[PDB]
Amino acid sequence: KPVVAIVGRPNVGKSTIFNRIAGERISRIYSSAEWLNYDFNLIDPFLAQIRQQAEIAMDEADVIIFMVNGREGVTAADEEVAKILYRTKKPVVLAVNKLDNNIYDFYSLGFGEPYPISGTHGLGLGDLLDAVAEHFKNIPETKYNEEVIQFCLIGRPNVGKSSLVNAMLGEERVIVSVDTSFTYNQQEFVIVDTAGMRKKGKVYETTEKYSVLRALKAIDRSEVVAVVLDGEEGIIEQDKRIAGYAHEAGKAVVIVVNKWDAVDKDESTMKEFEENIRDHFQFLDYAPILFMSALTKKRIHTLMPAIIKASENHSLRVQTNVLNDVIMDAVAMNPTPTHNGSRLKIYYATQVSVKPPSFVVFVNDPELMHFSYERFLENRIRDAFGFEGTPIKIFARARK
Ligand SMILES: Nc1nc2c(ncn2[C@@H]2O[C@H](COP(=O)(O)OP(=O)(O)O)[C@@H](O)[C@H]2O)c(=O)[nH]1
Ligand SMILES: Nc1nc2c(ncn2[C@@H]2O[C@H](COP(=O)(O)OP(=O)(O)O)[C@@H](O)[C@H]2O)c(=O)[nH]1
Ligand SMILES: [Zn+2]
Repeated sequence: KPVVAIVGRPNVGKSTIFNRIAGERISRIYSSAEWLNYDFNLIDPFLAQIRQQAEIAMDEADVIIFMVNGREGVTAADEEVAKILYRTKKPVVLAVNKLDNNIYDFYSLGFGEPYPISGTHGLGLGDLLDAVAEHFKNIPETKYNEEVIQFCLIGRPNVGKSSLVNAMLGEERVIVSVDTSFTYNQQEFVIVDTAGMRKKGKVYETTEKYSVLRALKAIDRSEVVAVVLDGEEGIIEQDKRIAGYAHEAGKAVVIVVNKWDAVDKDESTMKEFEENIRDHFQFLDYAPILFMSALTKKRIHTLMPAIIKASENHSLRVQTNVLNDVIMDAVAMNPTPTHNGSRLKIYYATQVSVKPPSFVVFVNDPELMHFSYERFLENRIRDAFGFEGTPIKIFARARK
């Protein structure tokens, strides 16, 4: 059922690896071999023909193996493959072939951990396939075009979720075509699981636990999550746990306060509500807070742009040289701590993934990096690049 593709410039050993992991052809496409305790299927100038084959993988596969040649190091040819493979939200696992038994900066290709393999004698193959297979559980049931931005609204019953959607969809900039499809400024969007939020009126709400769980599945399926709070009734414990789940899952978040028409708006009421939110949702300092009214339509026009902005940052891919300049600047600004007699050293940093943006800093010892300092590095990356609306992950790793 899961489909796997091997992509890379010619002469990296794709065919050799393919033939090994491929069993027989199917009633074009191949099933995985018997020697594998994993069940899946396989799919079979310079730029022109790389681009075509890469775009077949990005179109047909669920997981892509990006293969390079360990004997050569990173070629400029490999770099153009990488640049093309940035175009997909589909998981890419990096395979460094022809290492019959010294992996550095393949990281530099920006897909994180390289997996050293050998078509020769299956060395490193267990690890590669484990990494490929980990992504299987996350393969979407409902599959939309890559261009589509999927998002969801969540919040307690009668916050105004249905009302927001309708006001939003009633805008001049929108064309509407279990999920709801539409375009805004001609960009394709999907609101995940709009059936779930409109199940009231069909059905009495006897408990909230199924709705909670059903909302977590929509979050799993989304890239941006709109956490909608009730301006009138204020914040509650249920709001934090779900927002907590969204943040933990690495989703872009925007916080929406609805029913703002119904609040006794003194000059400072908004700032106070903003501060209250920051205090209760301390893990969402990246998420912007939008005040609006689904009823009077005040500031409804600000929602979509925030969702767009948050989706962009969520999938933002930084250039390495700039990233390293930013981290050096930070260490120069704020020298690294000493943890039990030894000082932390940072050598290099690269982005390893998007959605959310994740970075690996190579260090002396990941133990010596305090969480506070990791938080400090996070803030300087944000200062430099923006990243509003999305969490970022930072990992310390030992060279070697
Ligand atoms: N040393 C070594 N050579 C390999 C390995 N895998 C493939 N080759 C050789 O590298 C060349 C490329 O093989 P092929 O599978 O056709 O690569 P492709 O161009 O990516 O399809 C062939 O001559 C293979 O014999 C490997 O793991 N180690
Ligand atoms: N004052 C005010 N009432 C609202 C607003 N949005 C929704 N409501 C009301 O709150 C109730 C809940 O609306 P609904 O969209 O069904 O909540 P949902 O469960 O989140 O979908 C309805 O009576 C709405 O008329 C708003 O912006 N201001
Ligand atoms: Zn310490």
